[PDB]
Amino acid sequence: TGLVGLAVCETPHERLKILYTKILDVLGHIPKNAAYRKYTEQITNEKLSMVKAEPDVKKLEERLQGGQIEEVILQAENELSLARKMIQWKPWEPLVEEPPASQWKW
Amino acid sequence: TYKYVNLREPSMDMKSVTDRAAQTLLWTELIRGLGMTLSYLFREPATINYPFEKGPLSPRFRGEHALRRYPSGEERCIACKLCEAVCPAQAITIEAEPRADGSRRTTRYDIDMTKCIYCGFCQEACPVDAIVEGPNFEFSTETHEELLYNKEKLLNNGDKWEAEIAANIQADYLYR
Amino acid sequence: LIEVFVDGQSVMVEPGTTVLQACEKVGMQIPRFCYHERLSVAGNCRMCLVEIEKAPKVVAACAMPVMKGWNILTNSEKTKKAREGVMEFLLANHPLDCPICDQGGECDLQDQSMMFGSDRSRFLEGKRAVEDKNIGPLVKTIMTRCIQCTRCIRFASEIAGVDDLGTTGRGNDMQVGTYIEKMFMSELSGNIIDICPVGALTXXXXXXXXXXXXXXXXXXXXXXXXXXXXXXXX
Amino acid sequence: EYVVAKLDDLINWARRSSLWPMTFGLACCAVEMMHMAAPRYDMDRFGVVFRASPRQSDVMIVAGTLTNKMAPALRKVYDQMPEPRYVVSMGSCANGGGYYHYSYSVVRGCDRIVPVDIYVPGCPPTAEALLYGILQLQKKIKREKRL
Amino acid sequence: RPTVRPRNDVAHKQLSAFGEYVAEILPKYVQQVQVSCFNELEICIHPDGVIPVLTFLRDHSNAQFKSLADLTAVDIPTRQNRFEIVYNLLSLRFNSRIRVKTYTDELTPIESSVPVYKAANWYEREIWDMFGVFFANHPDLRRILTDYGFEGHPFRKDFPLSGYVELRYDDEVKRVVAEPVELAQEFRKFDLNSPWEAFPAYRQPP
Amino acid sequence: VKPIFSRDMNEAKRRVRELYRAWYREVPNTVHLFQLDISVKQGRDKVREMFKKNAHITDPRVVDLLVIKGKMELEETIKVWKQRTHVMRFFHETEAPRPKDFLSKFYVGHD
Amino acid sequence: KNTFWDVDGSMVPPEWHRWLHCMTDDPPTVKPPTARKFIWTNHKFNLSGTPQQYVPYSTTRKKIQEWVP
Amino acid sequence: XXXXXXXXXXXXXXXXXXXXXXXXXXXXXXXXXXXXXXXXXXXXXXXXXXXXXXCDGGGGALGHPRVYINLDKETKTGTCGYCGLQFRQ
Ligand SMILES: NC(=O)c1ccc[n+]([C@@H]2O[C@H](COP(=O)([O-])OP(=O)(O)OC[C@H]3O[C@@H](n4cnc5c(N)ncnc54)[C@H](OP(=O)(O)O)[C@@H]3O)[C@@H](O)[C@H]2O)c1
Ligand code: SF4
Ligand code: SF4
Ligand code: SF4
Ligand code: SF4
Ligand code: SF4
Ligand code: FES
Ligand SMILES: [Zn+2]
Repeated sequence: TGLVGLAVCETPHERLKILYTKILDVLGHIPKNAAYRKYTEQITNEKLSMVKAEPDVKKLEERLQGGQIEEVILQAENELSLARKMIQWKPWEPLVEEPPASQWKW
Repeated sequence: TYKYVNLREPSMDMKSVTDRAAQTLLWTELIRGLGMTLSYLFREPATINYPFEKGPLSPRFRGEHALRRYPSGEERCIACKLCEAVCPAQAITIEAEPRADGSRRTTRYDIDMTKCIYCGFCQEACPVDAIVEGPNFEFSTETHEELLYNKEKLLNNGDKWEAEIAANIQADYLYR
Repeated sequence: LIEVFVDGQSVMVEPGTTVLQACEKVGMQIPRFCYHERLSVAGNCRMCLVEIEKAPKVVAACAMPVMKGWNILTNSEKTKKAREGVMEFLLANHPLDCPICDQGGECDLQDQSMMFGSDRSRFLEGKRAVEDKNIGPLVKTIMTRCIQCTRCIRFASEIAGVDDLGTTGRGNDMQVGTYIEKMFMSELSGNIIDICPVGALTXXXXXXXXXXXXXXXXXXXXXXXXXXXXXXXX
Repeated sequence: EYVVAKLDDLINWARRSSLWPMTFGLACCAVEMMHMAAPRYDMDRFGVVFRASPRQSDVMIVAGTLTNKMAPALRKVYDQMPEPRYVVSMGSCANGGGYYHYSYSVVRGCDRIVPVDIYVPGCPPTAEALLYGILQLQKKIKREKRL
Repeated sequence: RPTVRPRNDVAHKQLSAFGEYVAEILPKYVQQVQVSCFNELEICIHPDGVIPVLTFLRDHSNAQFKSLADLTAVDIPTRQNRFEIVYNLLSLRFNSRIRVKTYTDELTPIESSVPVYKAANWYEREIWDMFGVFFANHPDLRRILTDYGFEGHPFRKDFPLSGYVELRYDDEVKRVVAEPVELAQEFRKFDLNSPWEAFPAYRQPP
Repeated sequence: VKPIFSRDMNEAKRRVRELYRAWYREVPNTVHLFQLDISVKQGRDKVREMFKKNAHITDPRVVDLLVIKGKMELEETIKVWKQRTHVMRFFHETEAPRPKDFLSKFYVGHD
Repeated sequence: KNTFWDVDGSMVPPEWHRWLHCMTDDPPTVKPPTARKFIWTNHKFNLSGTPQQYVPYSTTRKKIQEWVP
Repeated sequence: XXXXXXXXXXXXXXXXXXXXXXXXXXXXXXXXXXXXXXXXXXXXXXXXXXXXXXCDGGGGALGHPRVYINLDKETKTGTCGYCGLQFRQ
């Protein structure tokens, strides 16, 4: 069995569990008062509970993905890169940038 | 919906491997591909030689422009600048003056064939049905000057096609 | 000055200000046929009908003033049902000249059907036609295209000086003409063609020469006659 | 005297027999130019051969729209052509910019780049009308080199 | 209504949740204005950070967009800030369309979208061609739709439709194709604009 | 500061100097590789008249954009691109060309 | 034209939209051509590069200017 | 009617001492047959019974929008906007 995409369908469990536990710590380094940490954490914790309850079932892969484990692993792989870029460039924690000129209607 | 293009290993063991190898060792499928054109050669070709035979058409077809007139003389074009503004190429130009006394119907009326992308929009926008698109193919010139249509005149010379236009418009009122 | 809210937004207006004059301050133009700039305030069409917050009958914008602090809506449910209806009454006895007609895009009645009036259908059968009225040099007048209003009638009486235009009948036969066969005087009566909303009175010298569509406009002061400024030339 | 007049027509008959056009795929017109290959309306081996080639071809059909980027590109093709060359401006874009025209990029007329002998007015130039362009070309060749 | 209405609003409140969710982060660096109309979402972004907005929506646990496919730009001379580069984004896993806009005048350089999206570099060349907006830290900024000997930027509303260099003669010189000739046929400027306001509620008070 | 562009005031002037050397070396190279056209000496005179029209310098923002454009229209020769003596030619060949005088232009009658 | 060896689609009177391609009924058998005394009685061939062909023409009388002693 | 060589059609001037016209020399210039609107006056006027009459070309098939013409004056017969057809009584 193999996925349709170029990413190889490898039989690996707990691989999703490592990456989802890693990203939670990165979020709790610099932003704390920001809403970015407060909202993303509760989605990841909801997804981690489904992995712990269901043992290698296709129904667990069907939850919020429905394209096997290979597509879900790609969602976790770029999550660490997105969290590190959000930690490096301050945007979520700080808001002080100038407002636009008053015009919008065409 | 899913249909799948991949065969997923047609050969398995012994019998299924040999015939998949036979088509690559010699040819077989190339000889089978040769037979496709072989029967295609015998069946009669659908070919039309233009100076004698003519191709299929329709009751409504757009070609070279020609403006129609009433059965009892009189130019049907009323001069509105209606067809001028709708024209997406801006090929049609119209400047109007009063005709002698009373009547007010046109003076300048040029349709560029250097422009004009052929819509039938000017046929549709016309309330009096002046420009009606006739079944035309024959138009070939030496210059742009000979190609672009002058102040009516050559458009009025569409009388040779107006007999067909009158027949075609009878299939146009209450559309098809 | 008393303030009264129109379409929820509040606008300050004078005590003797008209309803349509108050609407201009809120940046909204009601459908018009009888002028508000210089010509005298008169009814005789009932197009500019607007419904108040608590009123059984709609009042005309030209006649009725605001006076007290009352709410009036321009985009109301009753107003849109009115505006579509009155347009149908105007066009039940209209000669159909639009492609031949001297105006086309410049015509105020032509725009109001597109903007306000009912589009899908118009119930009508058999329209009456009026005989052509006598006119001298300027404005080739056609009585059929006329909607029979009071705009040019008051123009000759007040703005021009010499009165000629009036009423001739009673029903759908009353003409805006002079009734007696006489040519219109010059003075300043050449501007009467520009006043009329319909394509009834339009300059005979530049008739059917160019439509309102495809004409580049430019403003320039006139050389002939002193104290003349701002005149658009196509 | 009589042989001189008759031999001239024999050379003109050689071009009346066969004409090899250039396959320029620079248009929607080019899809109608592919309808010349489509069996229902054919000049294929009646005169037209779809082999084309930049040097061996006698005719070049300028198919539709030409931009200022293709203006030096189509000019050098015309120089590679042999002396008996005929240029057909098939399509309204080729005649003088059917659409666009007043646009910045599209070249008006084609004659500003390459001179045209036969004009075909049609946007979607119907294969029926396209058959005239080749038949008129064959008819236009009447007399060449008297002295 | 049967033929008058296209579709009734039902997903409008569902799409309005996105108008709150991204705004719940609340950056002055990113958010500014959120507009939602006709089953579609529109966001405009402060010039200082465009790349951090594009790294967002890419991946993400709540919404997975990935494809930052189609890229447009708006030319408008009404505002003090001229150009408006508009990103059209599409999701495959989520099935939704969101919009990313820029408000800056951008005659001065703007941050590139090449490190986030691969096909973005080809669209970025078009914006430099037609509009004349330079992208900072861009790999290979080359002319595509413009001519090789073309002056200015072909789309800008400041200059005419015909242009300055457009007509190309051959005439006297044996090989050199002409350029300096400027004259073209007269494009008829239509002054067709209807009296009376077209629609209510769209009217703005002076 | 805002906005960055590339250089600040004095640094922008030396970017033009680096651009001038790169284009000065290409005009002898674009005779044998391209075509003879006019002259090597006359081609170098075309460079000086181009920079005279651009010579104003009030803000580094305007200068920096000219460098990027200068590394494009003058780059249309270095990496070998098709022009066929039609593109990248700046000088008018068929120019009349008109003069600015109240006796020369008024005799022809224009505007 | 006086040609038998070479002939284009310049020939054939008003019948192109009839039995030639579009309509089912034949022009002299079932469906008759309508008379209006406006259409040309004799059919004309293509213009081509030959004399008596198509031409462009001016329309307006222009702005008048006159000077007399 | 024709002036010198070229024939006038729908009110058109040829050339003032041959200056503008030069292209129409080898090739013959076009001319519309009966463009003087002689066929407009050739059609006989129809008698009317009502005060106002509706005009039509030939129903909805032929392009003619409906216009009502008034008949009140005895002198000069009234004609519709689209047709040159006149009505009396
Ligand atoms: N560099 C030089 O050679 C030089 C030096 C000093 C001055 N010039 C002057 O510049 C001019 C150069 O012209 P050119 O020699 O380049 O012209 P050319 O090539 O001889 O071309 C003249 C054309 O006119 C036609 N033609 C001329 N007389 C004709 C006749 N009696 N009957 C029929 N056709 C006729 C010919 O057509 P057919 O071939 O079909 O008959 C020929 O194609 C000369 O007139 C000369 O006075 C030249
Ligand atoms: S062709 Fe029709 S729409 Fe155009 S000016 Fe003539 S009558 Fe009016
Ligand atoms: S067919 Fe289209 S482009 Fe041609 S004249 Fe009519 S409206 Fe214009
Ligand atoms: S008055 Fe106005 S609406 Fe009536 S026919 Fe004339 S242009 Fe059309
Ligand atoms: S001519 Fe015009 S202004 Fe006078 S009454 Fe009639 S519609 Fe009103
Ligand atoms: S003439 Fe029409 S079909 Fe041909 S290239 Fe132009 S737009 Fe396309
Ligand atoms: S517009 Fe107000 S009464 Fe006529
Ligand atoms: Zn009629």
